[PDB]
Formats: sequence, C-alpha cells, structure tokens
Amino acid sequence: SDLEALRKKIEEVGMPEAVKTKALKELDRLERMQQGSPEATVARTYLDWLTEVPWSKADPEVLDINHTRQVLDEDHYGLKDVKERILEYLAVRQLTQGLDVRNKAPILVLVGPPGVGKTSLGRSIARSMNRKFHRISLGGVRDEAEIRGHRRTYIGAMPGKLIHAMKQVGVINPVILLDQIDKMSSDWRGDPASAMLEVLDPEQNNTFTDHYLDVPYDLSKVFFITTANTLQTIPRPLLDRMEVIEIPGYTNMEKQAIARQYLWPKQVRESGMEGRIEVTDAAILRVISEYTREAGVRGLERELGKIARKGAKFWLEGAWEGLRTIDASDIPTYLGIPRYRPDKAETEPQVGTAQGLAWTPVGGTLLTIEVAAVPGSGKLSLTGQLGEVMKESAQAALTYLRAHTQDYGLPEDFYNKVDLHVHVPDGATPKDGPSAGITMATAIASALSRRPARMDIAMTGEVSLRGKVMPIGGVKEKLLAAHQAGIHKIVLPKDNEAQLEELPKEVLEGLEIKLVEDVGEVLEYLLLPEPTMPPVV
Amino acid sequence: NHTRQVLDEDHYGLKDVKERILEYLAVRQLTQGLDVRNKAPILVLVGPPGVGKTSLGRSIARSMNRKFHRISLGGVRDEAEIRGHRRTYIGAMPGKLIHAMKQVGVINPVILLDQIDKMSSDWRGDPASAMLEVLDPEQ
Amino acid sequence: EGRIEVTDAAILRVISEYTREAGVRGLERELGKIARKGAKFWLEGAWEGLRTIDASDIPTYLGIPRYRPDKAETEPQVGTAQGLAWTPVGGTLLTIEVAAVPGSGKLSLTGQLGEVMKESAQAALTYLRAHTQDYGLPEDFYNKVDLHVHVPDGATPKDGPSAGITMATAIASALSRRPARMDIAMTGEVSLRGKVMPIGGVKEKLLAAHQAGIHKIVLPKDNEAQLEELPKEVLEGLEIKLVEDVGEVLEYLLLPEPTMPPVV
Amino acid sequence: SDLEALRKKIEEVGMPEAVKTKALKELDRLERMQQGSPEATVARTYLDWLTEVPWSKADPEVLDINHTRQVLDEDHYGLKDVKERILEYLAVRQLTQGLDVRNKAPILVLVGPPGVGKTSLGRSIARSMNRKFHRISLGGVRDEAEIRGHRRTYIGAMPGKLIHAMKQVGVINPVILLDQIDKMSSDWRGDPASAMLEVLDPEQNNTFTDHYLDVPYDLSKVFFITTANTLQTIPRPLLDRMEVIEIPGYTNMEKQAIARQYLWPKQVRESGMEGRIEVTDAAILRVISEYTREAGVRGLERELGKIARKGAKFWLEGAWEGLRTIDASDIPTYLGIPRYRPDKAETEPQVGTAQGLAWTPVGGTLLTIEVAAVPGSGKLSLTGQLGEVMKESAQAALTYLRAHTQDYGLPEDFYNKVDLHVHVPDGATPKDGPSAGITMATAIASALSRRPARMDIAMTGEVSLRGKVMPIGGVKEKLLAAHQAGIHKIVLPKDNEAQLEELPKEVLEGLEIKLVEDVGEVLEYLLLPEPTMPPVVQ
Amino acid sequence: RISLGGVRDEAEIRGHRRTYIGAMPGKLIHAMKQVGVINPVILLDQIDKMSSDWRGDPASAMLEVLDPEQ
Ligand SMILES: *[B]([O])([O])[C]([C]C1=[C][C]=[C][C]=[C]1)[N]C(=O)[C]([C]C1=[C][C]=[C][C]=[C]1)[N]C(=O)C1=[C]N=[C][C]=N1
Ligand SMILES: *[B]([O])([O])[C]([C]C1=[C][C]=[C][C]=[C]1)[N]C(=O)[C]([C]C1=[C][C]=[C][C]=[C]1)[N]C(=O)C1=[C]N=[C][C]=N1
Ligand SMILES: *[B]([O])([O])[C]([C]C1=[C][C]=[C][C]=[C]1)[N]C(=O)[C]([C]C1=[C][C]=[C][C]=[C]1)[N]C(=O)C1=[C]N=[C][C]=N1
Ligand SMILES: Nc1ncnc2c1ncn2[C@@H]1O[C@H](COP(=O)(O)OP(=O)(O)O)[C@@H](O)[C@H]1O
Ligand SMILES: Nc1ncnc2c1ncn2[C@@H]1O[C@H](COP(=O)(O)OP(=O)(O)O)[C@@H](O)[C@H]1O
Repeated sequence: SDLEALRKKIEEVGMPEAVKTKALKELDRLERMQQGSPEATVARTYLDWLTEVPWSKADPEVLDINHTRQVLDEDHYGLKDVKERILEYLAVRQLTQGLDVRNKAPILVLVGPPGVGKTSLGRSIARSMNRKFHRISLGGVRDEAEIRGHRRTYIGAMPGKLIHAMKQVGVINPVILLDQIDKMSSDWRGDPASAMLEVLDPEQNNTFTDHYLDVPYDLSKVFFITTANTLQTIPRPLLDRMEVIEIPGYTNMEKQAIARQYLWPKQVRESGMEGRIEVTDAAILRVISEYTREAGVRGLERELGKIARKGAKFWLEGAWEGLRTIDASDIPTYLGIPRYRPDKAETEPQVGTAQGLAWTPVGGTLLTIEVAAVPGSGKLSLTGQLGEVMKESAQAALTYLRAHTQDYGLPEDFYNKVDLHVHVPDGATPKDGPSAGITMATAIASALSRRPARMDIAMTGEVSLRGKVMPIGGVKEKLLAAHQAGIHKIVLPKDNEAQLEELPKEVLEGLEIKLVEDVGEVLEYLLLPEPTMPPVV
Repeated sequence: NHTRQVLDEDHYGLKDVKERILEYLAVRQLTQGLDVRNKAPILVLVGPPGVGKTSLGRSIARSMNRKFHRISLGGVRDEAEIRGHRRTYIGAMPGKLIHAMKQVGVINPVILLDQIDKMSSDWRGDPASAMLEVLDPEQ
Repeated sequence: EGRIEVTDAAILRVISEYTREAGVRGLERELGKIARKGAKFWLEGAWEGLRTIDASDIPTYLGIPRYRPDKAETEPQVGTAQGLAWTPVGGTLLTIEVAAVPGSGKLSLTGQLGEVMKESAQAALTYLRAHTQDYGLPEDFYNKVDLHVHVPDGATPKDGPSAGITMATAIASALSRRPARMDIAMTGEVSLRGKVMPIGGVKEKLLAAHQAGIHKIVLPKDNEAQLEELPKEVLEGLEIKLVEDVGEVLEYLLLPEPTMPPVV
Repeated sequence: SDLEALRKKIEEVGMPEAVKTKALKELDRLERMQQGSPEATVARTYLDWLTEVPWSKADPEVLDINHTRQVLDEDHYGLKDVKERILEYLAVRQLTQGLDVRNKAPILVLVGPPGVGKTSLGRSIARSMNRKFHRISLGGVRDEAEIRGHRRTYIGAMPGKLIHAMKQVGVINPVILLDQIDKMSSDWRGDPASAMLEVLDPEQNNTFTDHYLDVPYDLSKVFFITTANTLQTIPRPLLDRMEVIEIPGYTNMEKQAIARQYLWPKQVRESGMEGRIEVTDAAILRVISEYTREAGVRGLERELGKIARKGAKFWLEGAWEGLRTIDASDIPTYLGIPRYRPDKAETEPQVGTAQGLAWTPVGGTLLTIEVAAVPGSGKLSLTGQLGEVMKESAQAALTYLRAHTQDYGLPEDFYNKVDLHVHVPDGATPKDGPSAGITMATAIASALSRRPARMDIAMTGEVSLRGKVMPIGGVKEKLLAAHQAGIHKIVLPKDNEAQLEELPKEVLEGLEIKLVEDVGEVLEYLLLPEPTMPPVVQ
Repeated sequence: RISLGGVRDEAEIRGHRRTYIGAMPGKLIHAMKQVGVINPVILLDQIDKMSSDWRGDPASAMLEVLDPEQ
C-alpha cells in the first residue's frame, strides 16, 4: 500500500546509501509486524521522520557584504557599531569559503537586555542571505534529551529539537537562532550544554548523531546565531568558541526613531488600520517616558499595539473619516492614566537621600537609597531586602564615616547616641551587591550632617575603610537608565574610566561624568555646604 | 456594534474583558483583506476552572452568526487522536476535529477549543505538535 | 421546577456567608444543595404554590454561616488601623493593632508576619521616630516604651509591604492617643521618607472593602491608573483619597484631640 | 492449551465490541512473541488483568427504603441525627435514580476521630442495598500514579487502587469506601486528588481509566462512601463536591450503651465464650474510664476484647460449672493496674494556672497551662514545645495585660522585675495554635495578680490585642473532651455561638457555656477576688 | 518456614506460569510439598521486608493466600 508508495518516496528523496540500506531493512522488517502493534506505530513513525528531514535539498543563497550591509540598514535603526561589527565578523567567514579548511564556526552570541532586536537581526541576516530562518529557544532546558533525544526504544520517544527544527525548515541550510542560550538549567540530572558542543564543533558536527534517528546527520552548512542577556551563565566550553556582539539597549531618542520607522507603522498595518490613524512624535515620547520601563523596546511595541488595535474598534463604531491623528494629550484616552508620571524626584536635594543605579540582565534601574538618623543607642537597621554583601558595604561606609568625624560635618558622638536606618525601596524586590558603596555613604552623611544632598546626580562605586572608591561593573547598562530617567550628571570610580569607551558615543556629551578616585570627593560634589534641619541632639 | 450588543445581552459585567475581545474582533475585520498581512493571533481565554470560559465563545458565535462547536483537548493522548489512526488496519476512524468537523455541516463555522494546556504530552503520540499544523494558515 | 425560588439578597447571602472562592463552582453546589433540600422538605412534606426563600430561611437549607461577614466596626479606636489584603481567591479586609506600654524600645511584631512586612513596620516606626514633634508624639518615646504590632488572626500567615501606611497610622495613634478613624481603609507602601509607593491587587482590595460596607479609601497616586478596572457602579459609591505622601494620611485619619491619658 | 481455551472464554465476559477487538489484537501479538519471553509474559498479565476486571456482572440492587433505616438501628447505638442525615441523603438519591439526569449526586464523607465507627456505618449501608463491600485506604499517597496507574507495556506498571478494588470486588456495582481521603500527600510526583475528580465527577467517571488499562471503565455504576478525620486537609476541589456528615465522639454514658449492647457480647461471641462469661455494667465503666483516653470506642473494643481472651484462657485452665461475672473489683485481674486517674485534674483554685482545650484529627484533649512569676528582669520564656503561633499568642496576651495594670490591679513595676515562664505539659508533644490566648491571659494574670484561677472551667478563645476575643476552631471536639474529663463549665467566644447548634444534645445537656466577646469577662469570671500568695515583690 | 526476604515479584507466592521447566510454583506449594501434609503450621518470616517494584505486588498475592474467603 502507501508503504509501497513509501518505498518509491524514500528513493526519490536523496540520502546517503547507508541510510537507504538501513531504511529499506526497516521497511521490510516492518511488513511482517502485524499492523496496529504499538511497535508497528513506532517503527512507522521513525520511517516517516527519516523521510521528512532535509537530506539533500538546497536553497539559493548569497553573500554580498554590501548588499547585506544595505539590508541591515533597510531593517534596523542605528546600531552602527553593532552593524559594522557583524560584517567585520561575517567577512572572515567569507575567506573560509568552506575551504579553510580549518577554523570555521567561531559562532556568534548577541548579548543584551531583552527587547533589543537580537532575534530581529537574526531574521534580517537570513533573508539577507536569502536563506531560511528558524527560532529554537533554549530557555531553562534541563536535559540532554531535548537536543540529542531519547532512543527510539523508550516511551514517548522523540528526536531532539535539532532534528525537529530541520524537518520543519524544509531545507539543509537555514539560519538558526538559539536564544535563551544562557537560560539552560545545568546538569541537575546531566549536562545538556555538551550536546550543543556536538552541534557547534565544525569537525564534530558533520556527523551529528541524534539518538531517535540512528543515522549521523550533517549540520556542516547551517549558520548558527545565539542570544543571551549575560555571559555569566554560559559554560566556558561554549563560551570560548563565540565572538561577542553587545546590543545593550536604546535611548528615548533612539527608541522614538525606531518607533516611527518600524514599530508604529507595523502595528497600524498589522491592525488593518493603515492610513486612518497616526501618532505625533510628541505622543510617542509620552509613550516611552510614561508607559514603559526597560532598556530595549519590547514594551513600546506592546503599548503602540494597544493604541492601533483600540483605533480599529473606535473607527468601526466609529468617529472619523481620514486621519484622527494623535498627540500627547490624546494618549491617556487610548492608553490609560500614565504609569510613571512624576514629577521626580523632586531633585531639590533632600536629607538622607542619595541616588544610586543598579542593573541586571533585563536592564539597569535607577533606585533611591534612604537613611534616617534618629536619636537612640547606635543601633543600625538595614531593610529593603538587602542581600548580605550590600549590608557589609553599609558597614564599610558607616565605619569610614565613623573614623573621620571632624573632616566632614558629623556629630562626634552618634556612634553611641543615634540609630541609623538604611532603606532602599521598593520593599519586596531583593537587592544586593557592593557597587553602591559610596552612595550609602553620601546618604548617611546627609542624614547625620542634616545637609541636603543633590538629587540631579546619580552615582556608583564601591568603598573601603581607607575610603577608596573601587571599580565596579555594569557601567553602560546603569548609565543608559540614568539617561532615560532624565539624569545627566553621573559619578564614577576612576578605574572605571575605561568602560566609558564601550558606551555609544552620542550620549557621552549628554552626560557629565565626574571620576572620583577617593570617597571624600563624592561627598563634596553631592552635599550642599549649609544644613537645613536642626542637628539631631 | 452589533456584536457589542450581544455580550451586554448574554454576559453581565466584564466591561474590560468585553472590550478586549472587541478589539481582537475589530482588528480582525480590518485585516481581513489580509494579503500579505494575516497571520493573526489566535485567542486564549485563560481563567481559573469554574468561571464560564466557554460561554464567551457562544456569545461571539451568536454574534458572528456562524455555527458553534466545542471539543476538549486536556487529557488527550494521540496524534491520530487528532486525525485518523489509519484508513484500514487499526480499529480506526478519523477524529477528533475531523468527525466533529462534520458534526456541524458548514465550512465557515466556529470551533472553540479548551483545556489545550491540559492535553497529554509525553505519555505518547504528541498532538501538541499536531495542533500547530492544525491552526497555522501556512499548510 | 416551579416548586421554589430565592430572594436575590438570599443569593447575596449564599455567596458571602457560604462561598469564599473566585469561582461559581462553590456556588452551583450551594445552589445545588438548596434545591435538593427542597425535595426532602417535599418528600418529608408537600406544599402547593411557590415557597420563596429570604436570607433568613437559608440557614435551614443545610446552611450555617461557615464564612462570616467582614462587616466592620466603624467607630474609631486607639491603636488600630483598617487594612486591605489580597489572596488568589479574593480580597480580604484586615485590621492592624498596636500597643503602647511602658518599656525600653523593644519592638515585637506578631501575627505570622513575613520578613518583608516586618521591615515595613521598621521603616514606618523609624520615620515617626524622626517627626515626633510634628505628629504630637513624645519627644523620646523610643527610649521609654516597648511596642507591639499585631494582625489577627494568628493562624493565617501574612507578608507584603502595602501595609506600611496602615501600620504607621496605627502606630501613630498608639503613642499619640488620638483615635484613628475606621470609616477608612488603607493600602500603601511607605519609604523611610514617608513617600507612598504604588501597590498591587487594587481591584480585589477595594471590592473586598466595598462589600465590607466602607466607602472611604486611601490609595497612592501611582495606583490611580488602576481605578479603571472596578465597575462604575462600585465606583459611584467610592470616596477615594489619593496620596503622594504619608503625612497626608495621618492628618486625614487621626482624630484631632487625644482621648486617653499618656503612658505615665 | 486451555490457555488457548482461556482465550475463548474471554469473549464471554462482555466488553463493548471496541474493547473486545482491542483485546483480540493484543492477544495475537502475544502469540507472535517468543512465548515464552519477557514481554510475552507481561502481555499475558495485562491480558489477564484486562479480561478479569468486572464487566457488567452486576448484582441485584436492593432499593433504599425504611428498611435501610433499621439495618442502621441494630448495627449502632445512638447517632439519632447522623442516621437521619444518611437516610435523607439516600431519599434524594432515589429521585436522581428517578433519572431526571442520569446522575448529579454529591459523594459523602464521614468525619470523626478514629473509633467512632465511620468505617462500619458504610459497611452496614452496603448491607442495606445488598451490595458487596470493599475498603480502600487512601493515606498516605505521594503519587497521583497509584490511583491512575502506569503505562501498559512500560514494561514496569501495575494498574492501581481503583482497578484492583473493582476487579477484586468482582461485581459492577459494589459500595466502595475511600478511607482516609484526607491523608493523601499530593506532593510530587503529582497530585493524586486531581485523579479522583475523574473517578468522582460522573462526567469522566463513566469514561476515563487506568493508564495500565487502555480503556474506559464506567465507574458511574459504583457507589462511593468516604472517610476522613478532619475536613481541613481535603482539597477544596474535592471538598466542594461532597456532602458532609459529622461524627465527633461519644460521652461516657453513650459509651456504656455501645459497650453492653454491642461491644461486650460481640467479643464474647468471637471468643467462643458465649454464655460462660459476663461483665457487670459498672465493670464496663471502670474499663471505659480507667483504661482508655480516646474519643472513639476502638480503645474500648480492644480492652473488652482482652477480657474475653483472658476469659477463655482461664476457663480452659479451669471451670465455672458454670457462669462467671466480673464487677469493678475483679477487673485489674484481667487488665492490670489502671494507669488513668479517670477524673480529674484537681479542680481547685490554683495560683498561676488555667484550663485549656486543644484538638487533633485524633481527638480532643483537656490541657493545663502553667505560668510562674518569679522575681526578675523582664524575660519571657515559653517552654512546653510551643510552635511559633502559640508563642506569639502568649506575647499578644501579655501585652494586653501590660496596658491595663490599673484595671486588673497587677503590679505596675513588673516587666523589669519579673520573669514569666509559660509551660504546657506534657513537654514531649508538639503543641501550637492561637485559641489559647485567653487561657494564657488568665494564667499569666493569675500569676502576677496572685489570685487563684478557677479550674472547674475550661476555655478556648483567641485574644486579639485590643482585648477582643476571637472566634475559634474545633468547637465540638474540644467540648466533648471536656465532658469526658469531668469539667462542666466552658468559656467560649460569642462569635463561636453558631457552632453550638451542631453539638449533640447529650453533651449540650451536661454543660454550661459562657459566651464572651471581650477578655475582661474571662478574667472576671475565672479569677477569685482576693489573692492567696504575697505579691511577687515589695 | 517460608522466607519472604526481599521477595520482589509474584513469581513465588504465585507460581511461574508454566510455559517452561525453568518456571516453577510459588513458595507455598514448595512448602506444602516438603511437609507431607495439608495442615502444617507455616510461618512466613519477615513479612514486612517484601516490596513490589517490578512484577505486580506480592502483597496482593499474600492476601489471596491468607483470605479465608478465597
Ligand atoms: B552594584 O553591585 O553594581 C549594584 C548593587 C546595587 C546597589 C544599590 C542598589 C541596587 C543595586 N548591583 C546591582 O544593581 C545589582 C546586581 C549585582 C548585585 C551584586 C553584585 C553585582 C551586581 N542589582 C540589583 O540589586 C537590582 C537590580 N534591579 C532591581 C533591583 N535590584
Ligand atoms: B500589600 O503588600 O499589598 C499586602 C500586605 C498586607 C496587607 C494587609 C495585611 C497584611 C499584609 N499584601 C497582601 O495583600 C498580602 C499578599 C501579598 C503579599 C506580597 C505581595 C503581594 C501580595 N496578603 C497577605 O499576606 C494575606 C494574609 N492573609 C490573608 C490574605 N492576605
Ligand atoms: B486552638 O488553635 O484551637 C488550639 C490552641 C491550643 C491550646 C492549648 C494547647 C495547644 C493549642 N490549638 C489546637 O487545638 C492545636 C491544633 C491547632 C493548631 C493551630 C490552629 C488550629 C488547631 N492542638 C494541639 O496542638 C494539640 C496538642 N496535643 C494534643 C492535642 N492537640
Ligand atoms: N534597532 C531596532 N530597529 C528596529 N526595530 C527594532 C530594533 N530593536 C528591536 N526592534 C523591534 O522590536 C521588536 C523586539 O525585538 P526582538 O527581535 O524581540 O529583540 P530580542 O530578540 O533581543 O528580544 C522586534 O519586532 C523588532 O522589529
Ligand atoms: N455507635 C456505635 N454503636 C455500636 N458499635 C460501634 C459504634 N461505634 C463504633 N462501634 C464499633 O466499634 C468498632 C470501631 O469502629 P470503626 O468502624 O473501626 O471506627 P472508624 O470508622 O473510626 O474506623 C467497630 O467494630 C464498630 O462495630
């Protein structure tokens, strides 16, 4: 029957003769098996899978850097450094031309907060080379099985993703993007990363061997791109064989540009609402500042989506012909009362308040740090779900201030006559780390001093007893947030000067960066020199 | 506007939900011309068991005036559970949408699907994959 | 079929006193029970016509109140503050209580509070420790009182930081003796500065409070954005106060002249 | 062979053709296989399972009627109301069997400590309908897998609790008792309780089935009864679907009647000592009180049983001609020295101590709380193996007293000068909960006040910090245990008022209940007017 | 004395289904053969130890053997 037709099919679909041999034996050895036998079902499915996966099929594929250069420009805004870097990479892969005949595939990672376009570029490249794009995501995958699969024997047996992807793509040479590269839970039963190496070692991969199939399969052609939010969660073996591109977020201007060129028209068009609605640029700036909080734009698309969709509903009811076009005042109508309306800080300096920034893979945030000096016995209380390493920095900061009673404007006997409370809202979300060493020191002096502190400035650094600010991480991520926030007057450890080169250059003269090498200078810059409140006694 | 009427008619309360459906639909019509544009979202009506997720299906169907039929995925084990096991030589038929597909005569109807979250996965014979084929306009 | 029916408030009473879930499913059953207890009533005995249920008649239909009204004690008290909480099932109205007793600044927080909530009591105590004169507190209560903050019931476990302001209100009326109004219910987070942060689960709390029968509320500005989720009909009878700062709350709540002698 | 032959019979039993055909298929495969080879043998085992599971081999369902009422009356003493409720439940069942819908009934659970004869009530209802009877005890099951069972040719799989029971039962319509429903762990691997809903909602009840079986079993035909010692650990998805009948325990005078009418001559017949041995009515009592601290009769059954055993051994060593009867005097011969002062904890004004109640699914317990005021720095120690919430209850109770020194005339200077120790023996048993607030308010207040506290009253309430006294759990269970212990006064929060209407009159008749909404009332009621010990200091 | 130590599967207790010589009857029958007679005391040592992992659960078998009804 259709199995006889299947015999004809297997041949038509080109594949190595060993595969023919194995497959034909399977076919023959099946007939006998009486149909409906669970074994029968399983054997048949294997046959079917074997036939559907792209063995020899080809796809017209091209590589002009310049043509591709144009495309990337065609489908993305800015990212000049990031764009150029890609071609600089891509280029060398051109020399290999297969044919190096060694040293191919030092593969890519795209790193940055989510919503920064990483996958979109992937999608852009693979059309740029007029070849197929597929998304395999590796988020929190706990097992090897997922990649190299479980043997055909066991119940609910299925080939790994890698095979799954290849059937579905329909050809032997697509761009494949493995994102959530670093969201792999690891080796809790066994290492699954390994199987990846099997995937991405050029020598190794030519005969990639899934387990559900019993045929080595070849992934030699495939192009691989990876995505991640940080590199601290990749095993080193993968990590040593990657070239790193960082796409670390956009700024309100960069976002506003992106929105009108790409995000706003898609959503109008997507909505079927083309030509009946539009937003002012002024409006959009309202959407960035007051409805979203993130480094990369995957909030703006979501909100600009809400508007476009609302519009359709409205019009059919409905109340326009031609454009209703929108501006700021017209936003809460579509989108609801603003989320982040302040009014901040106010920046009119306050007593025992200092502005610190913080970051994580999903982005950098701007968080305030508050201290209260109250009369009491010298008990210190540290709330805000502070981790322990942060609590030690309170101590270091507090202890530095303790020794230098005179130099700064401190009461000389707080240590046994006041109690400090150091708080860092919000209450729920955990916070840790020592990069906000100085910033607790500035807050504490204000409290004790009674001297207000500047709240235009937002600052970062670590502190020791000696009083030396020390280098710290996440400089670009944090400073973006300052910029987005509407802060334009940073503070930084000297030894973190270097990290400024990685910043996109435009912002740099949009930011005033004081490099401090010791603590004293932070305070001086931040503390007004006449106190407001009466001292605590 | 017409479909706006029903929901008020059949379901009480739920302004927000009532709206959010409405926008899905509205945007539906506009896009209808849909070339090359319609790869439109499919709807989920997430809710804790015991607050009439299904009715809102029927409120629409009446509204859209096309037939209504429902089928329950959760506790589903077979790919051939979603298409005939085979023509002849298993004890066999075509189900589970297909037969039920001809329960209501028309080509244009509405099906609603529920407890897709709950359907059997590893136990055997994935249909969870089958569905993607099942819904995608592409094939 | 035509044998029996329920007064609509009587339904109101089944929901409230016999249901505590998000779902209908509790309801159907209860509604289920009534009907088939009609039959034993009708198998026990026959009646001609329609027997019509009012709230009071419900308890005989397998009823007892096995949940009970959150209806509140409106008259003001000293060392208490209304509060709003939220569970996946629904929104609860909880009350907070504080004690002013002779002591040495020891602070106890009981009622199975969680670490985050506890911290909310420390932030709020510390903020009041700075502004004593400003709220009419003793200049140095901190040195000569021990203080205890309780949220009954004891069995049920609690957490979250949206309570700060309620605790602060409670705490203030503890040391000052000025009674704290209990028309009003408060959900708000507090910074050590006395700023009122936004909070979560706003729909459920106010509903919980509305059904309680209090129509006066406090809430952050930041949370105003989320008053578009409550149905209007609820909103018609809601006296919301929006606050950017905690001092705005105490002035609004604490009655003008104290009622009880100081600690001694 | 007849192993072929067995094949032939397998048509006999009566699958729907669907199941029959499926069966035939697997049987063929079986033949194919090495036969005998490992998979072949497991195939045989499935085949056997599959075939011998009960398919439409029902037995005549006797009807409900008054009669079922009377089968109850002989098999148990008392339970006036419970029986009615059982009966009333069944009346409705008929109409549902009048078939307005096929079925929409609620399953039921019987809740009471161990020994109250839940497990046998159902036994004697099955008898009412002539239906076979089978018990499944569900506690303690980690895994949803036991109820559902495993894969068919996994290879390693057994079907599970329902199939075995059913298959065993051998009929289509047996009664089944799901014992200790409330003890299912619901951990990972997965949650069994969910699995039940299929079992117990008709909707799936009629279709779905064990994972080892590959075919629906109509469990609509079965009749289900449930058993639990407490309602709080039964999943609300499960709880919502049931109708509850509550069996709390027995007072001593009831316990005598169960004992003489039912448990004494049951064991006597079993021992084979019928009419050669007998026990005095006041001899049973000594058995009840001196030899058993428990809320149900399993402990009585066990010791009355001990008399027959010793009764039988003795005879064979000897003789009456003759007839032997035993009164209080002649019991410790049979059992031993008693090991219970039956009544009482000494019910006299004691300084620093109060009488509290507590409970478990196991039963209720009287419990005495002790406080010592000893001069001090202001330290609280909370011995007695008190879980956290109980300690916190002691604090909140202490605070209210701290506020109101003037009112209850405690010493104003205590908290610097006085260390309070709160203890709740026995010390080796974990105790916990807020319903003892007032009891510690009383106990502590007596300790500083120096006024004895009445101990003819037992009490339970939670003391909110204002002083309010808050409604409370397990009312019936704590009140019963207080009858048995010989305390006949109870302090109880007002808001607990409703739960009294569900007290057996028997208990209700013997008690005085004070309802308090505030905690002055307690201290006013319990505390004697003038102290009996010089104050703690100065 | 029958010894139920780590008795794993109903192969004993309940006999091997007789499709080869290698297969043999459950221990009980081995027991009843050795003692001449039908009424010998039998003691099943270590009843707690046996567990049911792979081939049915012995305990079920044991119930049948010890159930006066069946
Ligand atoms: B610092 O270590 O670079 C900084 C610590 C910090 C100080 C003050 C307020 C917030 C954070 N780190 C972060 O911002 C940390 C990440 C971290 C922690 C420890 C060591 C290195 C890096 N991020 C957060 O704590 C955070 C981020 N976003 C929201 C809330 N908290
Ligand atoms: B607040 O953070 O939104 C609030 C804290 C609270 C309010 C009133 C009384 C005690 C605590 N949180 C809650 O409502 C919490 C649940 C919660 C906690 C953290 C984050 C989100 C939500 N509510 C409770 O703890 C609780 C306890 N018992 C019954 C109902 N809710
Ligand atoms: B109360 O919560 O109903 C009560 C308080 C109490 C008083 C005296 C001794 C212990 C506890 N608790 C109990 O009844 C508890 C069980 C409990 C705990 C928390 C909430 C509800 C119920 N009972 C016991 O601890 C206990 C100990 N030993 C024997 C019997 N019960
Ligand atoms: N630089 C950019 N220019 C234009 N569009 C962008 C840019 N970055 C992101 N987007 C748009 O925002 C959406 C989210 O980007 P996405 O590809 O999901 O990024 P990531 O994969 O890093 O989350 C995409 O649909 C993309 O079109
Ligand atoms: N009220 C009663 N009247 C007569 N016999 C009873 C009564 N309560 C219990 N029994 C007997 O005592 C024994 C213990 O009851 P049991 O069914 O084990 O209780 P449980 O349901 O808690 O397991 C049973 O054998 C039963 O015959």
